[PDB]
Amino acid sequence: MHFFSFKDAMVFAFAPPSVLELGNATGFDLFLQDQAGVGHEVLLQARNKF
Amino acid sequence: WGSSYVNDFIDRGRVKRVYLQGRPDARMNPDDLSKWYVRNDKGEMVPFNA
Repeated sequence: MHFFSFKDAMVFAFAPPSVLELGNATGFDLFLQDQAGVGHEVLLQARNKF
Repeated sequence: WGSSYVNDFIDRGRVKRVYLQGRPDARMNPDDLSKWYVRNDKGEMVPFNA
């Protein structure tokens, strides 16, 4: 609450997972790709859209 | 004759090569090579058959 409520800068504070060997961070993980060679701009929008 | 590789260039997202070879018709036959002229130290243009 202290800082993620600043327009100054994001301050996302968090704890590591149960087994540190895989992560630094809990929950899920994935990658959006570019199989067409659409270029950076589309994929960047796709990230936000998503 | 021996298509020289010079550097890369991006193509639709991807690093690919840039080759530099003489025209097809200038490397077909034994006398076809006498066509290729070189530089002369004194600025002039020395032939290959020389």
